[PDB]
Amino acid sequence: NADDQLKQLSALEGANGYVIFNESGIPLKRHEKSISHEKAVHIAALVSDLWNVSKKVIQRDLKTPENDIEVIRLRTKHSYEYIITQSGDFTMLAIQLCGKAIEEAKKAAAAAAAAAVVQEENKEKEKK
Amino acid sequence: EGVEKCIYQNNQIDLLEEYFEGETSEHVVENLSSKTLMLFKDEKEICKRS
Repeated sequence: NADDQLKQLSALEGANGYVIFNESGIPLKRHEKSISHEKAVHIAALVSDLWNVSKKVIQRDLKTPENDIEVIRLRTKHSYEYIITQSGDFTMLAIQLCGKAIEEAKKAAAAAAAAAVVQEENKEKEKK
Repeated sequence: EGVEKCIYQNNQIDLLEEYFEGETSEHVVENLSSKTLMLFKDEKEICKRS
C-alpha cells in the first residue's frame, strides 16, 4: 500500500524523485533514481532549515497572526522544481522537470539503450 | 497526492520559456551608403585644370 505511492509519484510525468522527512530529520523513503540516504541526509537538513525558517518568519517577520506556509515551490535553472508539502509531522521534497527536460531525459535513456544494444552486438561478435 | 497536484499545474505550460530567446534579428535590410571623407582641390590656378 505505502510502496504504491512511491510507484505512483514516479508515474506522474515530470517527476524525478520524492524524499520524505520526519520531524527528527531522518529520511523515511527516497526515490531509487536519486541518491538514497546520502542525498536524503543532505536534502533533509536543507529543507528543515528552510521550512523552519520560513514557518517562523511568516508568523513573526510578516507580523501576521495564525498564518502558516502550506506549499513552497523553488524554480531554479534548467528543469529543476522542488515542491515541498508538509503533512502531519512529515514533510517531503518532490523534484519534477519541464517538458524540454523530460524530452532530454527520454533522449538520454534512448541513447543508453542504444549503447547497451551495441555492447550486446559486440559481445555476440566476440562470441562468434 | 498533494505533491502530484503541484506537478499537474506546472506540467500544463512551461511558464518560463521566452519566445525567440537569444536569436537576434538575423537578416536586416541595409541601405548602401557613401560618405565623402575629404575633398582635394587646386587653388588660384589659371582657368581650371581637370
